[PDB]
Amino acid sequence: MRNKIFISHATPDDNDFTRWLALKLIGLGYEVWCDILFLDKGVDFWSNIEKVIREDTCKFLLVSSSYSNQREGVLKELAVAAKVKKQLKDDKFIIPLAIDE
Amino acid sequence: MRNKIFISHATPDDNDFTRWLALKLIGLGYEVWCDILFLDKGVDFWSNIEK
Amino acid sequence: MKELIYIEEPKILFAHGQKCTDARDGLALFGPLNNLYGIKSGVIGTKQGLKIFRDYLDHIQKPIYNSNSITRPMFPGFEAVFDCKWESTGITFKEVTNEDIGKFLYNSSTHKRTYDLVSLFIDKIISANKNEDENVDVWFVIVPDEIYKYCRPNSVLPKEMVQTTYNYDAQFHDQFKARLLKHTIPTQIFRESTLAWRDFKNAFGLPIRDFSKIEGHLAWTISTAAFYKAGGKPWKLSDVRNGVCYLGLVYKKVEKSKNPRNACCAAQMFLDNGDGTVFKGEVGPWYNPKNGQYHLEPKEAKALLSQSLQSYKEQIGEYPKEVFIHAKTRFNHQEWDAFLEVTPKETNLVGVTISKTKPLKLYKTEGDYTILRGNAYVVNERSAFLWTVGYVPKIQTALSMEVPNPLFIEINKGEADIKQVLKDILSLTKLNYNACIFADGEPVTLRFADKIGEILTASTDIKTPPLAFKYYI
Amino acid sequence: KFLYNSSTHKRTYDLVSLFIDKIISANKNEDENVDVWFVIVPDEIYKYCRP
Amino acid sequence: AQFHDQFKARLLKHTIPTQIFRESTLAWRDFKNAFGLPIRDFSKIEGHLAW
Amino acid sequence: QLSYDDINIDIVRLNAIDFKMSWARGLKDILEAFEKQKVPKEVADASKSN
Amino acid sequence: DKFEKTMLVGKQKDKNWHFAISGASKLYPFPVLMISSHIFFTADGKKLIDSSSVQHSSRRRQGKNWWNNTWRTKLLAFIKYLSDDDTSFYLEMGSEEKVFVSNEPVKFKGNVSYNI
DNA sequence: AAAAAAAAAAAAAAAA
RNA sequence: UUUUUUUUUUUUUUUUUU
Ligand SMILES: Nc1ncnc2c1ncn2[C@@H]1O[C@H](COP(=O)(O)OP(=O)(O)OC[C@H]2O[C@H](O)[C@H](O)[C@@H]2O)[C@@H](O)[C@H]1O
Ligand SMILES: Nc1ncnc2c1ncn2[C@@H]1O[C@H](COP(=O)(O)OP(=O)(O)OC[C@H]2O[C@H](O)[C@H](O)[C@@H]2O)[C@@H](O)[C@H]1O
Repeated sequence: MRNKIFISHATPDDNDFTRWLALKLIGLGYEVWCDILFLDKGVDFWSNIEKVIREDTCKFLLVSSSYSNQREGVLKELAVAAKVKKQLKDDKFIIPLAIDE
Repeated sequence: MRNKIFISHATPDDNDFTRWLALKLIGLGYEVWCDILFLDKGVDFWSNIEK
Repeated sequence: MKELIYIEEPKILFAHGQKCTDARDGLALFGPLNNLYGIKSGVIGTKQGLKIFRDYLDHIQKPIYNSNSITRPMFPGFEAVFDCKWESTGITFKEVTNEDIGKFLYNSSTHKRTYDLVSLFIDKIISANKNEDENVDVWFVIVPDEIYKYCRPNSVLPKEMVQTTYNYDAQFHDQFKARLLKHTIPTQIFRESTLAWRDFKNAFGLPIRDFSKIEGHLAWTISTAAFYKAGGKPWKLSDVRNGVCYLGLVYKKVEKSKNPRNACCAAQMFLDNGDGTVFKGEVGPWYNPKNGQYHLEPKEAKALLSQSLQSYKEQIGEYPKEVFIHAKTRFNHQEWDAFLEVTPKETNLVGVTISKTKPLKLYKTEGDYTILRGNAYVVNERSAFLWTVGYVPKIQTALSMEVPNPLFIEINKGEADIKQVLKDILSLTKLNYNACIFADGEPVTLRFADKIGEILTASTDIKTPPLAFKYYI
Repeated sequence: KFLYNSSTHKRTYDLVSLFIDKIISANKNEDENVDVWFVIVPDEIYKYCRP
Repeated sequence: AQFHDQFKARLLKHTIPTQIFRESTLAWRDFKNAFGLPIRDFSKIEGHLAW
Repeated sequence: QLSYDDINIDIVRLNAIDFKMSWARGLKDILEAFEKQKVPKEVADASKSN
Repeated sequence: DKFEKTMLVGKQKDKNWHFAISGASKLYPFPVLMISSHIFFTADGKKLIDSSSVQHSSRRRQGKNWWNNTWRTKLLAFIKYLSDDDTSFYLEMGSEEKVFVSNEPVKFKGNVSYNI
């Protein structure tokens, strides 16, 4: 079943907010997946991202900032999220988050 | 100067289409590199592909 | 120990002056010789069968694969191989109802049932050709399977299905292509079996004509014939010398008129000013009385050869320098005397006999395969054996099934060098436009002439028939 | 050879025959298909092959 | 005696389209009269001929 | 059978040339795209392919 | 039902299939005896099937998979069974005169080959 | 009314 | 008749001799 919340984000900059949010949500009993805290090292990271988004990601969260708007990786995983949204018939699958004033 | 066109594919599954496209592109005048094109294989080519 | 020599495997030219021994591989990669912008296709047949034709045309549109690509090359799709547009849009459709086709089929007499069944298509197609604005380059006739069960000689309709002209043959195909000759329209017969057979099943459940592995070859045979009937050049022969025409004479039996009358037919093969080969028919059918003569009386033989030299002199300017007449039956000297007189002095006249009846079966000592195709055993400067049926490595299997029978090639008349004769027969075994195979059993002149003879002996009222094979194959 | 004749009916029949024979031969004894047959005709024939 | 009429009448058995053109209706600019202007001048109306 | 929803992550942003129904049409698209992007080219010679 | 090391008499279901030869000599190229191989069928191993269509169907269903390597050996085994000595046999044409034919067929030679 | 050596017409299936 | 090939039935002619 799908019981994971994926937090896409710009890794070079937004690690702090994403780590805080992931810790808060894990404390709140919600299973959470993110590259900084739950990605398995020494593994095919793109393949794992595809597997988790397509298969187990029940909800998608995007951290949108001045960096994340033009980052390539967030764009790719965002497109995969859109595709799995079309597959699942869930308009509330994705909730972008506005961070930058 | 980069002038080769790489054709990645599944060699034991997509061999035929790659053959067709590569043999037509070469005739058209476009340089094409593929693993099926070269005959015989060695320990080197794994690196060669990358370079 | 007797020496047998191998003659080189012939090559056939493709687009841009390129050569390729195989036809399927050459077409699948290099395309046809000429550009034919589009094929406007007409379909005549029942509405139920039209669904199958449209489905199979779409099936051909997408490239298809054979189980073993080495044995038979894959089909990259009509639009890719032939670079010509052939779509399911633009098909001019004529419908025949099941009731109308069933009124005629369930008849006691085979001759009249076949005559009226074929007229049912001929009248409609004539009306389409002469009354409708749209142009139809080639006309496909999709025919049901019950008809094929009961539209052929000695095919007896079951007594439970009997519900209810003799100047015509009981064969659907022969009569059908026979009666349309005056209209100059290209036609192609398709059986509803030959199409997407998977619907049709036997008692075991397997399709009767199960070609689950061999879709690619069937598609290759359909597409090349369709392109040729439209007026395009699939491939051409490149080793033909200058000043050579061939002619192939074949004798067929005619049953309508009393005395079999053994009508004879001919086909031509020669070079033309430039490089474009000319492969047409030379049909002046010369009726030959007596039951089993198979030899021409001097007058008609002279007419045949004069016509043949004409359609060369008006097409190149000067007379042929070397002619290779081929036939299944040996020539008597009476024909040769007539032939010699008509010919001018400069031409060298050669009459070559080709036969299969000789029972030679060369086995090899070890190995589960047959003799290589292209070998030649020269008995003497006048006679030799050439295995035009046998193993070739490109198609990965022998064209024949068991250990094949070679062809007895003998220069019955004229002199001829044996090597050049055995070099051109193997070359001629390539240009089969009715079927797209690597090579055929024996040269195309004797088989296209055989086809035109079997078709021209189906209608009595044939007068000055067309000389183009597009109306015949 | 045909046009410079005394009889207009005979010259017209000869001119029609000359074209129709070649057109029929092309239709019945040639491989290449022709959708439309354009007949380019000079002006002397136009002026001297009419009633 | 009408070349066009007899021509189109005799080709009917073969069911083959055709179009008769005069050389004047074609690129008339070659055809010049005594004055020096083309007899069938279509300089201003060539588009309609094309249509 | 390969729906565009199941494509790998590294292609979904890229435009996919369609060869599914007509190989020749896709090949013409490829030739036009290569001409537009000015891919280095040699004079066409099918004899090299042979 | 097996001469030398290759079989000649066998079964498929209820039909016994049997190897047979048809021989005739030709003297035009050389004085030689051509032999053609055939397969016939019996219902009980002794009485042949009288229906031509049935026999044709059966022999084709066989000839599906036996290629050269098993036609040649059966033909040679039948010939060797017909042999009178190790190198030849004789047709009995007279009380004192006999026609000696070789039990080993004529060999030819080719300069070309290939591999599987 | 036979001999063998030469003919073509049609059917039936198999696999290409 | 998408084709190809291999068979099996017939039948048929020609050459010779009574
Ligand atoms: N072997 C490696 N190769 C590439 N990058 C690596 C590697 N090891 C660590 N990294 C780090 O991987 C990072 C590549 O990120 P980027 O493409 O630059 O910018 P984004 O904002 O679009 O990345 C966002 C997503 O891509 C990420 O992979 C995550 O999956 C994100 O979800 C670099 O910091 C590298 O230091
Ligand atoms: N790798 C690819 N990924 C997605 N679409 C592709 C791809 N390659 C080709 N296409 C085609 O790009 C075409 C559309 O991409 P666009 O022109 O930019 O956006 P629109 O607003 O005009 O069309 C809305 C459709 O896009 C949605 O996917 C839905 O399918 C919509 O129907 C697709 O039909 C694909 O066939």
